[PDB]
Amino acid sequence: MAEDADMRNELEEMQRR
Amino acid sequence: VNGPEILNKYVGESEANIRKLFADAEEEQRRLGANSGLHIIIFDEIDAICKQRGSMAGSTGVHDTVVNQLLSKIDGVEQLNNILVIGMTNRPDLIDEALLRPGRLEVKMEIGLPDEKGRLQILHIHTARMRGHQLLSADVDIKELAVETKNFS
Amino acid sequence: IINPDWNFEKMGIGGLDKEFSDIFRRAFASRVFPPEIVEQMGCKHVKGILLYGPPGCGKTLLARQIGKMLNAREPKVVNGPEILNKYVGESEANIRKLFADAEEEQRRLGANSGLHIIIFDEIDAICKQRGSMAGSTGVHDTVVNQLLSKIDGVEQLNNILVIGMTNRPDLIDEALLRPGRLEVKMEIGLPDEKGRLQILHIHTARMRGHQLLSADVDIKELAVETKNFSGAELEGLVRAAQSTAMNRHIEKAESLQVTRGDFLASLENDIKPAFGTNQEDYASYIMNGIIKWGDPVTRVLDDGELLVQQTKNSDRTPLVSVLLEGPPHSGKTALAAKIAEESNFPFIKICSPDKMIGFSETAKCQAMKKIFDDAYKSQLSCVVVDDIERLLDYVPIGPRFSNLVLQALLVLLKKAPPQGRKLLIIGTTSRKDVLQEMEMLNAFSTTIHVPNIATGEQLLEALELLGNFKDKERTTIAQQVKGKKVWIGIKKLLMLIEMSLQMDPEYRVRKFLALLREEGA
Amino acid sequence: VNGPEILNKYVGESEANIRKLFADAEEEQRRLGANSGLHIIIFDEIDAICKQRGSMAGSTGVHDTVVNQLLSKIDGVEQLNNILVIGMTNRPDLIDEALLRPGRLEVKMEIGLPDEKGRLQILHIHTARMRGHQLLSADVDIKELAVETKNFSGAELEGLVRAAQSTAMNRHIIVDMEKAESLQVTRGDFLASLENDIKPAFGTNQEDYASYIMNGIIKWGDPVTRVLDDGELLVQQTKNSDRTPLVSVLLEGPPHSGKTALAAKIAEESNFPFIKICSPDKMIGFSETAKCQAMKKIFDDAYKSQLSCVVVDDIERLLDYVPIGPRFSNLVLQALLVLLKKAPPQGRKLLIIGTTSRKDVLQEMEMLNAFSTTIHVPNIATGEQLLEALELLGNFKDKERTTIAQQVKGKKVWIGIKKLLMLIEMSLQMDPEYRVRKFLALLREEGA
Ligand SMILES: Nc1ncnc2c1ncn2[C@@H]1O[C@H](COP(=O)(O)OP(=O)(O)OP(=O)(O)O)[C@@H](O)[C@H]1O
Ligand SMILES: Nc1ncnc2c1ncn2[C@@H]1O[C@H](COP(=O)(O)OP(=O)(O)OP(=O)(O)O)[C@@H](O)[C@H]1O
Ligand SMILES: Nc1ncnc2c1ncn2[C@@H]1O[C@H](COP(=O)(O)OP(=O)(O)OP(=O)(O)O)[C@@H](O)[C@H]1O
Repeated sequence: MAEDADMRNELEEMQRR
Repeated sequence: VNGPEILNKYVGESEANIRKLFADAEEEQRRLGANSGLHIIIFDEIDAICKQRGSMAGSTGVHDTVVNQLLSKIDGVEQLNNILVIGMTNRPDLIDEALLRPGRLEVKMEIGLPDEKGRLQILHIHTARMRGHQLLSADVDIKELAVETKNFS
Repeated sequence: IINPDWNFEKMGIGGLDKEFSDIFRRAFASRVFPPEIVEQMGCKHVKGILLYGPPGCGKTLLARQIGKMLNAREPKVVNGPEILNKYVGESEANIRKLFADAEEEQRRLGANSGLHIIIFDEIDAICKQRGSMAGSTGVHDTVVNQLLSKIDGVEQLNNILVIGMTNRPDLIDEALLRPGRLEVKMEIGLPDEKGRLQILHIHTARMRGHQLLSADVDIKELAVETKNFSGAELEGLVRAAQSTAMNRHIEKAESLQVTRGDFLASLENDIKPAFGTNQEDYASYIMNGIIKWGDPVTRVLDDGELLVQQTKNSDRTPLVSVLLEGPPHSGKTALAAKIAEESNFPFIKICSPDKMIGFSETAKCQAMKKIFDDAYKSQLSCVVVDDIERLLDYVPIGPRFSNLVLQALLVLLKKAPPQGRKLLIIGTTSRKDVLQEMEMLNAFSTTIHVPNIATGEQLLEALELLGNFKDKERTTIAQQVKGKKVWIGIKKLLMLIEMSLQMDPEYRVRKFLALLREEGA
Repeated sequence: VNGPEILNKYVGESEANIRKLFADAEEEQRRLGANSGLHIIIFDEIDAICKQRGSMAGSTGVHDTVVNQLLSKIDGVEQLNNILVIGMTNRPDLIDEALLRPGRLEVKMEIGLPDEKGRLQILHIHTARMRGHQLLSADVDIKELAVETKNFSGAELEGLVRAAQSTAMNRHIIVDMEKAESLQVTRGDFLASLENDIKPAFGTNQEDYASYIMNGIIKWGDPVTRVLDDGELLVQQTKNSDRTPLVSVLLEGPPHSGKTALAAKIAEESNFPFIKICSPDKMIGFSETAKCQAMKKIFDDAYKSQLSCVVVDDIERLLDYVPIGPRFSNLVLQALLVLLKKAPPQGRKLLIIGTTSRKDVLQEMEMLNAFSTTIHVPNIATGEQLLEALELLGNFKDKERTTIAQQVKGKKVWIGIKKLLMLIEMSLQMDPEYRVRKFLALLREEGA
């Protein structure tokens, strides 16, 4: 391996109106 | 902390779980500086979390940002007089002298395969619980066990 | 009138009386001035202190002290990364959460404003060179591409100084280091003795004002007897002094009495190792010391003393290079160590094959390079290479060696440190002929032939020295040696002594001499 | 906008902050078509926000593809006129060229380092106020500075200025009080020179020749002049002629002759815009591939200029060379030997030197055939030549000069300087009578 993957992700907003 | 619990796929959570440890003590130090109680921290395996960050062991160590955060945290711009962190290794040489230097960890000790006296005391310990209830008093030479056992750990 | 500093007498510092003055004039003189002359001048304030050095040399202390005790503000401090976060954009946003209390403040107070400060720490983690960062694109690229955009940014905020600190400043981007984003690149380094005693004067002042300390401690001796201590080590020296005193002073049953520090350095300098020299590195390589068997040893170590005195005194030879040839089992390393031990240069790390095993030549040469770069920090030093032919892999047969480590070695022998510094590079080998063949021998400035024991006379007087064999039996070995020649080196001798010794006394010397027949032959 | 300032976590907010930028400028287009107040955008550090779409390594996010929204907005289906947009970047080459094609962004303009005389404008423009309010002496010469700053650019140029005003203050600035004195009459005068020396690094370092030059150059006879003349007659080749934009020299001699030092001498005497010494000192442990890349980068940045010179020291070490058996690294050789005969683009002139202690290794590697010419460095051959050298040095007084001089001329000497220094030194350290005797006795074995 010798593997470094550091990642991010995004949000799906809920409908509260 | 037992080995890594910290390391996470996502960025930044692996430093959040590190500072999670000490934030419990930071607040107490700020509220009571002088007379606060210890928060001891215990790293079971230091070597896996922090290995040398000197662009060695591949690319920048393995995720050396962790050790950056740690040695920034304990000796950082805040005094944080109220903790000692225990660390334990069977592979000491990896660890950065930057971390081992006086004040981040001052004292590096070696524990070694004991001499006859220690190998006696340890046996007497593990046997005293059982003798006190008089289970074995039978012809068991402890000195003979010890001197028979040359190097055992 | 607004002046941000009402008191600093002296703060938590010694040894840096140059560096604090330089940093002060550069980045607090614009601050502390009549405003009228500076707007006549039309100059923009320098911002962007950087501090680069080795560990344990008191950099974050300095930043702490200036920021929080010198001038009136609370500084926002990031500890390593605090920034980085699982979500895109919010990591970057925390940067502007730092700057966004001073940006509007400057916008709506104009030129005059309360100073804001930011102390970064271990900044090399968050920022590194682009294009080489964690793969092709990089994860850490947009935090730095924001940071540069803000510090010299188009808003031209004038009200901050950024204090960074590193142990790896080459990583840091020139784009960030050019003037105005970080103006001052300041080395802080292992202190000279007078600063070193200043450290102790400070950390012992609060112990001295009270009379706990004992009169028998003159810290100038302690300056002499800790050469290279960073000061982070030195506090630890003092700290364990207090601790030993306390343990001397006491289930627990602590006995309540009043206590006095004494003999700290003498007791526990042997305990703690350091970044610089050790006392103890030597006893490994010289276990038996150096016994004088003749004029050769005089010649050799006198040449070594002479040469280190050359380096110490002279100029226009910033480095020197010597090697010690001997036949095998003629101690080269003992002499090479005792030379340094008598030279009393402050920094000695032997570079030896024994502490590097299985290492591929790449990491090998990186290690020796690390040693020499550590040595180039100090004002002068003595570095020992030993067993060169094993340091660089060597075998005669189908002759093989590592080319890379050879070339790195001898360019370093031909290399000069920054001016004013001075060193010698001692080497050893049992053969210099192959070194002539590979044309590194010329690089060595001089050589010393170590002779090997040539005479039963030198042998038997060495045995008077060692005292293993008494005169009665030695009368026989005299009659055996006289008239005959001997080629044996002492490291082999010192095997033969015990190899004979372990027999019974009657056959003792007969085995010894019958054994020595083999090597002299 | 700062570069990433657009970016936000919610999937559509990244683009939805761009449309905020361009909504005004399209709305006034609609309302007033022909003209508008020219809403302009300034991107900053644009390389991060826009880079080529087909690299996701390290991101693991689609948001590398905001760019598609961007350039699909800029020309789009709806042409937008009366907008100006400017990008700013350190790194030009990572941009998707879909927006470098004309009409999204027309101009690729490259601002290089300042020219020598424009640097004067750069200097005087800052010092205007300083002189107008009579905080500048008439002694300082901006031209004396501007020639004395080789690669200073911009902030690096302004750094000595900003520091100089500080050093000038600090005297009048000054314990507990840390008083600021009242005296307002001052100016920094020839402390900008001092700060030019010490305080900033140039950011492109040629300042230090010291590690290469410890003693300057002792002018020890006719040969050194012959060499320096041949060299400065050769340097004119580049500057005069446009059909030999590349010229290549060897310095051939025995070891310990300071060849690589006088190379630096002739470079600084040529006083070119861009000069460099490619050392094996700076590169250690580097495998042959990186050892090629570094050299590659050197020549590549040298081509940027209208001319340059470069020296290569101890090529036999650079391309690792040992007999015992022929052994070396080949890739560096190939690179170097291509680069000698690589002609720069359109008469951007280059000069190259290389140095070796061995020509006999090279003439089979066909390197000096590639070199244009070679010049020999003879080393001191006799007692008179030697005695002139050491009386230029000093560190033998007249009695010692004679004491040597009796018995040298009957003998023939083969010596070089870099050894001679160490000889005089180690012999010198001994006590006074012993000094010359030891120097002599060392020379007995060394020069024979
Ligand atoms: N004048 C001084 N010089 C050096 N060290 C000092 C001095 N005065 C006190 N110290 C001690 O040095 C210790 C370490 O220095 P500092 O707090 O700056 O971190 P540091 O070790 O320099 O960080 P790093 O290891 O990253 O360089 C301090 O905790 C302090 O106890
Ligand atoms: N005055 C002395 N001179 C030289 N050696 C001495 C002297 N006194 C004692 N010795 C012994 O010489 C030994 C030297 O061993 P050394 O480190 O030279 O191995 P070595 O000879 O380099 O190995 P090799 O023969 O493979 O080169 C030491 O163990 C030391 O005890
Ligand atoms: N006329 C001269 N020509 C050449 N060198 C000179 C002259 N006068 C003095 N020197 C000295 O030569 C020294 C540099 O020697 P240097 O080590 O460069 O020789 P070298 O041939 O590079 O050695 P090596 O072959 O081991 O690389 C400088 O200190 C310089 O002062």
